[PDB]
Amino acid sequence: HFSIPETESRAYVAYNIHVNGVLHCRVRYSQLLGLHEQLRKEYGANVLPAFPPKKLFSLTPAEVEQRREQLEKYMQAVRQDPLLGSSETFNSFLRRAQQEAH
Ligand code: NA
Repeated sequence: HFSIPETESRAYVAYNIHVNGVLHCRVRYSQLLGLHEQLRKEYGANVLPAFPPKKLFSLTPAEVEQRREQLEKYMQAVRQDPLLGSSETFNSFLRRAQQEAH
């Protein structure tokens, strides 16, 4: 359902969310972090899946790539959650970001 195949550049890294194998929306780590925090507020740190850590230096390809897997797993985990998957803040976030992909 949710997947993260490719990435991008320029200065920052972006993540191409594919819904059912087609492009869906493009987002950066800070945006997902923002999202995760809107969720932790309102639902509590319990219940929420684990979110990939901040970094203090720019990202090695291996890192970018690893952070890709972990954001991938995270989005799926939230979408699968009865409580989270149907949340307003999650779904509105999806809508806005999709509408954002030019
Ligand atoms: Na960022």
